[PDB]
Amino acid sequence: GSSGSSGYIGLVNSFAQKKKLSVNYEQCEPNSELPQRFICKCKIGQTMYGTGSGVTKQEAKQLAAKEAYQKLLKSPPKTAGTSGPSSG
Repeated sequence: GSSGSSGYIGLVNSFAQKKKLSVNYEQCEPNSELPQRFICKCKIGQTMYGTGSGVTKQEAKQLAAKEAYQKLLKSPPKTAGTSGPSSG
């Protein structure tokens, strides 16, 4: 394959869960009748991270993540701090 053994498309999905975050995918259609292109915006906790756009929803939603990923690596979720014997 290419662009990673699996890709970022999934990175986010697993990323959010790890950071007990909330990932959402909004689907908005282009006012203009044609052409017809699906769009999916990835929002993490009511926050705009990435936005994918393609001929099909899937293709869109997918890419969306790719953007959300890099966005995290640059600007992660400002957290206070984790601490506890629950796990070490």
